[PDB]
Amino acid sequence: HHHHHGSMVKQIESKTAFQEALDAAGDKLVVVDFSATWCGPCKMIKPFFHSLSEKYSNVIFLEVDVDDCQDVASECEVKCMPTFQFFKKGQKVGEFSGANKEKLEATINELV
Amino acid sequence: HHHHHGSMVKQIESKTAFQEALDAAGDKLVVVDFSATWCGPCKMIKPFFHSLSEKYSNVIFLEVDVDDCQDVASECEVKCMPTFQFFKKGQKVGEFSGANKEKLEATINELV
Amino acid sequence: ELIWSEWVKEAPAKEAANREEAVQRMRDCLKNNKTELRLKILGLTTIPAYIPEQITTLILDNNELKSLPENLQGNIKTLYANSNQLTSIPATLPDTIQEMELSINRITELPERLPSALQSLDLFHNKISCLPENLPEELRYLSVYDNSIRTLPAHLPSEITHLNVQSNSLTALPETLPPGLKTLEAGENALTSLPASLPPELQVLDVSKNQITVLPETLPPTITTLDVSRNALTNLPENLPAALQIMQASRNNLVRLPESLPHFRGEGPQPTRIIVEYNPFSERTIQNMQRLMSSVDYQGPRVLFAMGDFSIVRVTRPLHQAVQGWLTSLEEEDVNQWRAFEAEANAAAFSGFLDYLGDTQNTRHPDFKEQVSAWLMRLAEDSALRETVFIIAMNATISCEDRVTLAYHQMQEATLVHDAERGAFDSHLAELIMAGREIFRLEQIESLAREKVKRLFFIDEVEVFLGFQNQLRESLSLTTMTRDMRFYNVSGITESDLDEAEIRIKMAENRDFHKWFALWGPWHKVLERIAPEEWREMMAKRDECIETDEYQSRVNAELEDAIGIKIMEEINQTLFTEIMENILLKKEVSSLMSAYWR
Amino acid sequence: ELIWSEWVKEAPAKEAANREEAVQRMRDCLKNNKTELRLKILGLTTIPAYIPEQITTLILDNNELKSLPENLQGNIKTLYANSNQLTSIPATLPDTIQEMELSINRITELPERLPSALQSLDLFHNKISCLPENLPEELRYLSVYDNSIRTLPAHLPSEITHLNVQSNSLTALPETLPPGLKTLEAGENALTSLPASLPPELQVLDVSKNQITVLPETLPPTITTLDVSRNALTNLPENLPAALQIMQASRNNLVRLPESLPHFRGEGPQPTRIIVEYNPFSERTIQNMQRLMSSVDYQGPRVLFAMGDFSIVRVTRPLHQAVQGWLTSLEEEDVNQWRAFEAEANAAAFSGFLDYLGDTQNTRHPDFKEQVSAWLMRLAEDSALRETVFIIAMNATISCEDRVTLAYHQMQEATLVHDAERGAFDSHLAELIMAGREIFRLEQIESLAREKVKRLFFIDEVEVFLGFQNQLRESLSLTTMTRDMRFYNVSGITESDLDEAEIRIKMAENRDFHKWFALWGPWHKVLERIAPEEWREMMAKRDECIETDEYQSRVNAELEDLRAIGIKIMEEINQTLFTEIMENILLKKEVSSLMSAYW
Repeated sequence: HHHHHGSMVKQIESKTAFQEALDAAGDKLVVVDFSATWCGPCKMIKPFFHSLSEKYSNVIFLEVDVDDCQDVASECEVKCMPTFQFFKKGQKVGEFSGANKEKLEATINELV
Repeated sequence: HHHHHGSMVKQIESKTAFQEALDAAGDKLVVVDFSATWCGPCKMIKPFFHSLSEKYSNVIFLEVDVDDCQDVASECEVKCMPTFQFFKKGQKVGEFSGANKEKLEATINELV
Repeated sequence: ELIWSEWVKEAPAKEAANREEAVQRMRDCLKNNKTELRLKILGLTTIPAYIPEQITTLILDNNELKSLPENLQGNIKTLYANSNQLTSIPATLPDTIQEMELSINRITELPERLPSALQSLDLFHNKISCLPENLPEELRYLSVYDNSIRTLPAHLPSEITHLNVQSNSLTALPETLPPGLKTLEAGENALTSLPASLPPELQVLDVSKNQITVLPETLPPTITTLDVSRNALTNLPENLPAALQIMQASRNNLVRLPESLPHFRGEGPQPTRIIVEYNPFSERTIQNMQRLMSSVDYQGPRVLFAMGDFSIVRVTRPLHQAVQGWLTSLEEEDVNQWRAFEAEANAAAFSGFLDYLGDTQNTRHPDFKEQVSAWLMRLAEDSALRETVFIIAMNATISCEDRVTLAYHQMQEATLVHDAERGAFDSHLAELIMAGREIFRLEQIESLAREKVKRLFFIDEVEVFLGFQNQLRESLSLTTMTRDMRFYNVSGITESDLDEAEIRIKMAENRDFHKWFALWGPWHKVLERIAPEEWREMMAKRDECIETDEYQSRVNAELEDAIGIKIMEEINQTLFTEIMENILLKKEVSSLMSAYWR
Repeated sequence: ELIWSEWVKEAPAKEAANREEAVQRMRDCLKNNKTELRLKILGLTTIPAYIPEQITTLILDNNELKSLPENLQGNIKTLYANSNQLTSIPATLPDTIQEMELSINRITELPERLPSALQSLDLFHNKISCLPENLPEELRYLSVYDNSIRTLPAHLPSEITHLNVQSNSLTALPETLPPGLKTLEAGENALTSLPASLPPELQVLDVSKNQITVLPETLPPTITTLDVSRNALTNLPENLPAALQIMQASRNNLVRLPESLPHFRGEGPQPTRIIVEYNPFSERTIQNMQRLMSSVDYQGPRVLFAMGDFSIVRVTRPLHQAVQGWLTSLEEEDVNQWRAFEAEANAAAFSGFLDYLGDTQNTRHPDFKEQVSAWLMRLAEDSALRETVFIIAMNATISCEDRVTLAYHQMQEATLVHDAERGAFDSHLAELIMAGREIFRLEQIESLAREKVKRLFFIDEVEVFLGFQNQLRESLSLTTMTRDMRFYNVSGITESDLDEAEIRIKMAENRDFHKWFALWGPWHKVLERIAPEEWREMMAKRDECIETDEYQSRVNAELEDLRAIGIKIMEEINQTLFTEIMENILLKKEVSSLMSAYW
């Protein structure tokens, strides 16, 4: 009955709420995106990031805005953008930057 | 505590033992090398293939020589070599051929 | 002014009426002279409309909005909308809006109300029935992702350079789209074929992940990159774009490479790479192209069959397993018989024969597969012929592995050997000599096919042999012993070759068929069957010609200028030309050797 | 005799009856002419020393041979032997063996005088600890993967075109390697430096997963592919190989890449690409190099920071986090005060100042980080100085674009200002003059660093400043306001730079400093304390000489003949006032001799 087209990638705002999103996962892997609404090279990977979400439904897809979350980007040490980050449990695992659809999809498989 | 030298790669001699080996794996992954003696490109990725056996203690490493085991070579549709094939639960997952160290290691983590 | 606007537009007062959080950032955007409006995660239901003058860019992401605000009344050059429910686009749009964003909507159709201001407009993840017949001539970027479009209009904005479509269920293209377009993406569309004329400035073409038969021959040379991966392509185009840099044609059904990759000059400073993986290629193509790569003088493109280095392995399949390659539908009862035939001598030779024969492009055609299946069907029963078929498969592989087409011809000829010995010819010479001239013709075809290979790289010799045979079925009177078979191509045969093929074979049949027929061959089996005594007399005479008085007269003149076998093969040859011409006249059928054609 | 001595092999009679399976293939290859003896997976502990001369390829693999059979003879060109539990090889091997493979074995050491005609020797996954001095010169391929070798011998066959040592336990490499070497693989070793002398024909050099800090400037021009990934590389060579094609320099500690990447040279058909992922770069470096590659006028090498197209983001982290980057000491008490310091205005400006200051290479140095840490503790308690440095940091953001150096100087100068307001300088005018001389020299240095940074792509303006300050500590007598610090590099400062900077500043002090002192500065704050009377009558001497002087009408009538400038006239007489007042108090004490030429 409940079938919203609103994908499965998930928006975040409150920093504290963001931390609770990592405990809501538990053992299943998540993917964090840091994007801006003015970033050129990020526009080419933004729609695609979502496309992946529904495919790899096993993992959680979190989208973070740098401008609307100055505390988040500073805490996770964002510099290059678009920057993607993955988490299982807690602890870093891996991160990387740049506009690349291949590297993004391959990394999810490389981990899970 | 027991420990033995050498790689974890198991050399096969019979198709009956080849089929037996992949049944005694369970949930684990099985990567099979298809190399020979006279082949050049096989030698380029040969030492690196054994090094992945010592690193990845989760998956099973098998090497099947084409020349003396042509019954298995035609069974798994070998057409060029070195060819790496990956099996889990007695079923083929991914197929890859060519002397590329990067693709081999990346394909392993892709599955596990 | 604007104070009276929203304060009384907070009057709707829906639940979670925190629109005051918006006005707490609305004025602050005007206080600090900002042109950027950040409106996000409101827990929204409905939005104030009038607001505001002099704000270039406003962001509306993560909303639970229902539709656009009425009568916006504001100067805006950039509008971003995401992750909310929308009917469509209100016509009320100012001519100042240069770019828009709509990436998650429940939209359904085209408003086709032009700001004329727009240059960038994407429509990701929101179904639309079709596309506007005429969009503003200022549009430069158009993205249509994850939707369902049936047809594209005949005229899009003449200066669109970037067009992205990944919508499900789009099947074919307008032949003409605007020429200036240089980048196009069309994947996940389940397409069928491409237009013959593309934009003469197109440099990027992406048609991956959709099912295409054959790409058009004529393409704009401006194309530098081409992604045709995950298709059902059979033959890559002969004339590739001149400026081609990187081409990826993996996950397809390629058997052989286009012939016209001899020197393919690559304009590109970087070498031209053609990536073709997971395609059922023939051994001939892999062997030739890779060997062609080993040559330093090779200036053609880069064909990457596998990454990176590799070596071809020639593994011989078991007999019965190679049979199912020709027998698609069959019962285990057939398998148990073929596995039993594997025990006999010259077994593996025929097993490799079926593989090499079936490792081409045209010999995988269903109708030719039917003919071979029917031929294999008789063999299961026959037994007697298989032994002769297996022994000619062994003699053909010991000399050169390439000679697989000659063996196939000598296997069909083997059928007329047993029948001629099984007494299948009740003095029906006039009927068998016709099969007699055809085999002679097919022998000349093989002679033409052997010399045709020497100027080609990827085409197999069998592809050429069947090409001449099938095409010259009507011009060479190949009525019997040959079933017509439609092929996917001419197998690299020029029209001028056919003219040469007709004349040469016709003349060869008129000149030395009398000499040739006597020597061929199964007729001997018939000849032994019809006149054993005259056979023996000419055989005894042959035995009495071993002690020839002038036998030494030939030998002594050879040693000065083992050896006496050639002359021996010449003497008895003339003896078989005489026994023929004699017995053939007895049945009133010396008429038939005659002459034929012109 | 071969038939006898092979069925004789059944006379030792071990448990394995598969010994006869080998003699079966031994006879089959004689009649069928296989030209090769293929036998493995058998389980054979030993083999005869006699093989038929017809054979030329001998294969022993994946069955235990506890040791070698002494003196094999015949006509073997290639001998393969892997995955066996072997201990040693003999010195009596056929001198016709051209290729020999030994993988997954247990060889502890290599004997002497191996077959001369040997071109290829494979020794992967063994236990070789030492390598022989003189191996046969016909060797063209040597591989010792997974082999614990401490150090390689200085002499080598000099005809090897492919040497692989990628294994374990290498401290360094000899400076005398085979001149005919084109490929070297020394990955996964624990070396820290590369020899200045390398084969002049070398094309492929892989030194990944090591501990190299600096690549030698004398690198072979024939090198096309260089892999220095997974290292501790601080900088990159100014002189890259002439025929360089690709350089994999990821997973390193680069902060700024060399200034010697302009145009460079495309000696190769493929555009030279340098991959430098996962390195803590400076924002100035990433920006300027990206701005280079963005412009089509660029003709240099393509530097890859990401995969991957990107856009640099400017985000200011909270100040309580920005301060911990300078001081290593972690305590709950200290951090709490910095949050209270973050409450007041212009705190975000100073928070961004600290990050942009420590975003270079030379400012990450522990010796420089130590004094900054001390300077932060000075602001941690002195509430007055902490307030004025935030104002300075605030003005740094507005002033043009990138002036972090001058901002750092103003707040360091502001320390003397607050020392004068409280009155640390009383009758120590003789002592503050020397302090005034040093700060004056630093301003001259700052002006020199501005002129220098304009011709520098990635060298920060701070490093040029701190360079000139440290390199001229002895020459310009920077005893105070400067600590003896060691820097990783001179920051592009040449010999001619120091020789010129020295002379210019000295002459700038013999003529300008007298006036300079008067306009300065914190000294004034002493004048209103050490001589309040003269400071009041001076203020009453400027408004007295501005009411109706003759210089106004002389200029006002001169301006119209040419075409709020009265303030520009006001400052012209103020400087003359500060000069007169200074000389009066100077003669009051014995400090008047101090503002002599000095240099």
